[PDB]
Amino acid sequence: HMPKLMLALDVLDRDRALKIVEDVKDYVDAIKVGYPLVLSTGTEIIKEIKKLCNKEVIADFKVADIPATNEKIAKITLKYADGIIVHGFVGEDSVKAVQDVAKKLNKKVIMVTEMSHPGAVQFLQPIADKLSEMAKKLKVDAIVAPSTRPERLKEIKEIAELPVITPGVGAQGGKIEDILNILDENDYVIVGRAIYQSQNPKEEAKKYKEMLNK
Amino acid sequence: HMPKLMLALDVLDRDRALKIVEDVKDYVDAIKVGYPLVLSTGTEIIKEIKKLCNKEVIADFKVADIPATNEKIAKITLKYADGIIVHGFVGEDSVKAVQDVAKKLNKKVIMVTEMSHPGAVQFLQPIADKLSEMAKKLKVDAIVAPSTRPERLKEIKEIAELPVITPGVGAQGGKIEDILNILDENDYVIVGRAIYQSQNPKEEAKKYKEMLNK
Ligand SMILES: O=c1cc(O)n([C@@H]2O[C@H](COP(=O)(O)O)[C@@H](O)[C@H]2O)c(=O)[nH]1
Ligand SMILES: O=c1cc(O)n([C@@H]2O[C@H](COP(=O)(O)O)[C@@H](O)[C@H]2O)c(=O)[nH]1
Repeated sequence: HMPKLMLALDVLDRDRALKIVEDVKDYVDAIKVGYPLVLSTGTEIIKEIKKLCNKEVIADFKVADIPATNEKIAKITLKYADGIIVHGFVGEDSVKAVQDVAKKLNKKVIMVTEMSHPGAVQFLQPIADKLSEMAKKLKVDAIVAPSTRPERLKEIKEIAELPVITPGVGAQGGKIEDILNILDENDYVIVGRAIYQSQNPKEEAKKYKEMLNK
Repeated sequence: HMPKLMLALDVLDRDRALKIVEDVKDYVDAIKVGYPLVLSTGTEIIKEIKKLCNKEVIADFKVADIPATNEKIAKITLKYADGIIVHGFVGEDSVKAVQDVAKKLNKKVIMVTEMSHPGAVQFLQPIADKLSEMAKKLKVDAIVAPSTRPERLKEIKEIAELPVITPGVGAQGGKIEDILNILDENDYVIVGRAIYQSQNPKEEAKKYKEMLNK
């Protein structure tokens, strides 16, 4: 009944990736696999990860193209993954193209709203409330909203009325204690580098999991 | 001294992809390879295509993440590809992270401005002039701007003062005659489905190449 922990597995080597998954599996609740890993290893890594930890695996592919292309990417991705992350800024039709594929396969679609890095302020932040409204309109499964700006995370979550997965804790300077009050059992805190760059990923994953006790 | 032709190779099979490339190589000036093909075949298809047609190969990966992740994606992609397409909407720092990688490797970075599909009007269009100003500021190699809206294509090109690659002709309803007067020899017209879904891609590539005679 606490917020959950999602590992952002952005390593570049299959062996290192599988090793980290094995090490952290008792403490992580889902694995987020992105293009840094997938372009290095191929989509086959997704099924391998899943068989190793028996947890949900989300493909963070930041899908951001026209509907026809989004549909192709979604079909390939969701053969292997349990869900897929899509950008909202490219427009409603592009999001729906991914949703249509995910609905037929019973898979999750997660939409990016405001992002966590400084550049997000330039274009994403001024329309992030409207992205949040769109996520609510489209009934996506969850949204991505930023740990680095707790006030915005709260605001975005309350507009969307959807579960969040939230990145920014650790390497990007976000701190668990500053967002813990905002999150519930249906949310995930995303942690990448703070876990995968450590000499003892098991211990760090355990530390982060226990930090989510609220 | 005419606008050039860039094939959008969004097929899902390696055999079909290589066959199309072989058939159209005398008429196309560059090949754009995206995630539909790469997630299906792996990044290795990029070197294969390059050896097959001896043309520039651009990875249309719509790079749209935080700087650290963008950097990882760029490094992997540009081992193989001659250039990479990045979104501007994620912010200046994210674009620069890709540029920094490409500068070291002497590769091209192409930034998306306004997109060609209806959904682009929702969030991209209202800030596309600012994206164009940012592309100029950042001195990227080219921008993507839409064939489907000739007046916007003209406006965007004149703000950026950069070469464009422009999609939308054919499947999306754009017509060469409507943009030809806007383009010069440093620009590329992107054509995908109208060429790759035809029973005779060679003939269609020829037709499209001849249509660029201006
Ligand atoms: O706004 C966002 C959206 C993301 O998906 N991410 C992703 O979340 C992860 C964060 O990892 P890290 O803890 O190493 O900063 C990365 O995979 C990154 O691409 C992010 O950092 N900010
Ligand atoms: O605004 C844009 C930007 C793109 O990269 N594209 C890409 O250009 C290509 C267009 O192909 P087609 O001619 O089959 O519509 C696709 O690969 C698509 O993802 C686009 O259509 N519109």
